[PDB]
Amino acid sequence: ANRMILNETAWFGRGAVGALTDEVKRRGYQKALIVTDKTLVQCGVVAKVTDKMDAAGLAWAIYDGVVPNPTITVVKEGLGVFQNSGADYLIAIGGGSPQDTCKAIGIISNNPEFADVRSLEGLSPTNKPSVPILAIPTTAGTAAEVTINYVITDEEKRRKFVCVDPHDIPQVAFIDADMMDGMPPALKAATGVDALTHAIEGYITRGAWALTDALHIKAIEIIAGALRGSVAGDKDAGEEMALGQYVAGMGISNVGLGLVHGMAHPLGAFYNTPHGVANAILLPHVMRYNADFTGEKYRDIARVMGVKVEGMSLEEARNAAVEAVFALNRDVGIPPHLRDVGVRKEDIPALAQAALDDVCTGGNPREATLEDIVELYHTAWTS
Amino acid sequence: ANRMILNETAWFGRGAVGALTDEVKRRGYQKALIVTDKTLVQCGVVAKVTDKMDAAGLAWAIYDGVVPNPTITVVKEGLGVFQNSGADYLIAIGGGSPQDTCKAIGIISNNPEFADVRSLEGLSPTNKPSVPILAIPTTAGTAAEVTINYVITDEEKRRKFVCVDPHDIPQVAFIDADMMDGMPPALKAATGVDALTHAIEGYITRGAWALTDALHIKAIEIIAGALRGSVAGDKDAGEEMALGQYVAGMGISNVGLGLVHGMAHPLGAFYNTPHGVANAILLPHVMRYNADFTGEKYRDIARVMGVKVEGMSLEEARNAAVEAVFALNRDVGIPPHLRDVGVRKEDIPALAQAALDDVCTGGNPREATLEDIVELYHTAWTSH
Ligand SMILES: NC(=O)c1ccc[n+]([C@@H]2O[C@H](COP(=O)([O-])OP(=O)(O)OC[C@H]3O[C@@H](n4cnc5c(N)ncnc54)[C@H](O)[C@@H]3O)[C@@H](O)[C@H]2O)c1
Ligand SMILES: NC(=O)c1ccc[n+]([C@@H]2O[C@H](COP(=O)([O-])OP(=O)(O)OC[C@H]3O[C@@H](n4cnc5c(N)ncnc54)[C@H](O)[C@@H]3O)[C@@H](O)[C@H]2O)c1
Ligand SMILES: [Fe+3]
Ligand SMILES: [Fe+3]
Repeated sequence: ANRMILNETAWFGRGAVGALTDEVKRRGYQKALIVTDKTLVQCGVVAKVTDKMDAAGLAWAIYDGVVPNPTITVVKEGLGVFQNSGADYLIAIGGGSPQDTCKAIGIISNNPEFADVRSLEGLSPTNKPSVPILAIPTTAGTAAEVTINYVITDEEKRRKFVCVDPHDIPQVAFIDADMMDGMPPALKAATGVDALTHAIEGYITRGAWALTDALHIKAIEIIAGALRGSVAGDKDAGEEMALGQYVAGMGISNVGLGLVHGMAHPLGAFYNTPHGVANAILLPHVMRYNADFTGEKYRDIARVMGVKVEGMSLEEARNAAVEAVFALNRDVGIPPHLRDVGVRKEDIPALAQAALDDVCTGGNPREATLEDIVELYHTAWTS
Repeated sequence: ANRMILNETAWFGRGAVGALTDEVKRRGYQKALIVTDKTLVQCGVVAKVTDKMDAAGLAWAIYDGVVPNPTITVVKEGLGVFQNSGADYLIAIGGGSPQDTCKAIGIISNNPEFADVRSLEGLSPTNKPSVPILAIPTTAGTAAEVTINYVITDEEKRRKFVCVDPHDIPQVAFIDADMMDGMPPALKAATGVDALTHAIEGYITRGAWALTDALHIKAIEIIAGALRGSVAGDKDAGEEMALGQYVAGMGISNVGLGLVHGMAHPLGAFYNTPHGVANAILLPHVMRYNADFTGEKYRDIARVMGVKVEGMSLEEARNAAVEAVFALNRDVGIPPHLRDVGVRKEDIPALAQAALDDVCTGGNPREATLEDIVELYHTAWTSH
């Protein structure tokens, strides 16, 4: 049988964070720790929430110590701030980095033997649900509000590790494009292609089945339709991206991903490469590698990305799907090669061994060898 | 903004009930009350679950008093059994009637001021979540496992009332076609067109938006593709129907339905008409009534039901969608007329007023008058 974990409650649309104070009052929670980053405080995005909480008389404290590719240090520090705050629930405001940090804090707070953080890697055998989490994404996006995953960086071991735990699922998600509009174009582009990567990898993952296929192909259609418009600053395209990125995530932790995420994680660990940029550069090269192991699915991908697939052979349609992703990457300004973003050619064997051992790689529809992953890094590294 | 309430955890596929014992152990629950009906005991469907619970050493008691179109009396009886069982959680085994009874028991147990049951109608002002519910559907189906609704019959007032409450959402749903295979063909057919009705009414409902449109149009495609095979006893078609009926429910309480459910409820209240059969007979007639107020959506319905809509006018595509539903009803043996299931012509004005006031009717894309609903009942009743 196939398991689906989803948010029991989610609010969608501009103004969705307007539902938060009523959700808190109905659940009887007394005090939030807001888990976020310094940028979202400074840009006034956190105030969009705390102004409503103040008006409603709801107490909060803040941890804004999250940094991109959050580390064991960031988690332990946040846990300390949570313990001292007296908070009884968590509000995650931000992209994947604050949402994942918030998941780690909420899990460890109710499962304190996991305070080393490393021991959470894999299918975390936690006895207790997380401290309740209300999740508010500000990127479009990681879908961290709806997955059972969180990704922590072990700086000492120079690796990203994935923690997979039904106990971390947020109680309520608020998917509000008002919270996302401040993303600079380059961040809309990067997080948008991360969302497309979730949807494409989830569509073709080894565990794919009818329900996740339906969700993923819809998310591909929405994201391919909206991303150029959103990067260009269109408000309605931004709301479409907010939905598309969430739908993309409804499959991620339920069926899995593949070698794009597998190969992106080591770049984040080695260089602190933004997750979305790493995925975007790798995506079309890994799609080419996987093409002949995906049955009819690249014809579907090409079709919903606006390719006229009628009369194409399956091999032509597969090529067309890859070219449609190359074209989207060029149009939204993703750097074309890994060498552009400071990846070192001599690190490729170490990156390739890290990618081969990454949990995401196991979902890849083609069984990757060390040599295959080395060649893929080389293909993505330079013209 | 649009709210979606869904199951936090759901298991899908043949053998999904195999996940139940590990779910109970993980949540630390001590003793189940199983809420079900006598048919499911007799046919050995309940034993498919209790044998697994017995094997895993999990304690259970049973209330098997549920009847179709469950009454206030059935809710109070089941509540008494729950109170005296020492159970700390609920397992709903059955179609909409057991799943709705189970929601009522679970809500009233943690909100004991609603023991009169009538006080739950509408947006139930409950303060506490239901006793935790693990939902196992045996029809395909009402999708009661994933909605926040439950429908109770007030025998004294001869009416069905809808209770709407986020507090009633089951914690886990187990959607297992092994639990559904034993439905008689006529019940597969009726519950299957009820599922199609949820998907079609949900697709065209006034509150429809992008996410529910995507889910509903997929559910229509799955159900239209699978229902003939499932009724005929095809194993894979049965598994497809188990998924399609669930997806068809992901909008029932999230966006709403319309006049098919609005007109079906009074038939249940007046005659004890099976919910599925009532909806199946009404569906194509109400679709015809609604057609010109549904934008492009019947072209989408016609397309996923196998109609070649290329070069069709919008009205040709609408007529083809309606014809495809009439054809499916004939093809799985739904009775053609309300007269065939004992609906009385002289009751139509009373049925029409009840339908006009039904909560479901508010979602209908065409604004229905009493006179419109009287005429629709006549169209669905007549052998002409
Ligand atoms: N299943 C999961 O939980 C999951 C899935 C995908 C990725 N991830 C993880 O998520 C992380 C990446 O998250 P991300 O891509 O959302 O970025 P992020 O959270 O790392 O943020 C990137 C930068 O964008 C800024 N930013 C975010 N929202 C902004 C806004 N609205 N306006 C202005 N600036 C804004 C942040 O302050 C930060 O400087 C990685 O660690 C990745 O591994 C986890
Ligand atoms: N959102 C909701 O909660 C929701 C949605 C739609 C309908 N409903 C309600 O659900 C009820 C109808 O439920 P239903 O259509 O599933 O039917 P049901 O539960 O009323 O059952 C109908 C008959 O089928 C039998 N049966 C069920 N499963 C069987 C199986 N596997 N094998 C053999 N016999 C089986 C039952 O014993 C009964 O005799 C109505 O009261 C309706 O209002 C509620
Ligand atoms: Fe990602
Ligand atoms: Fe129904």
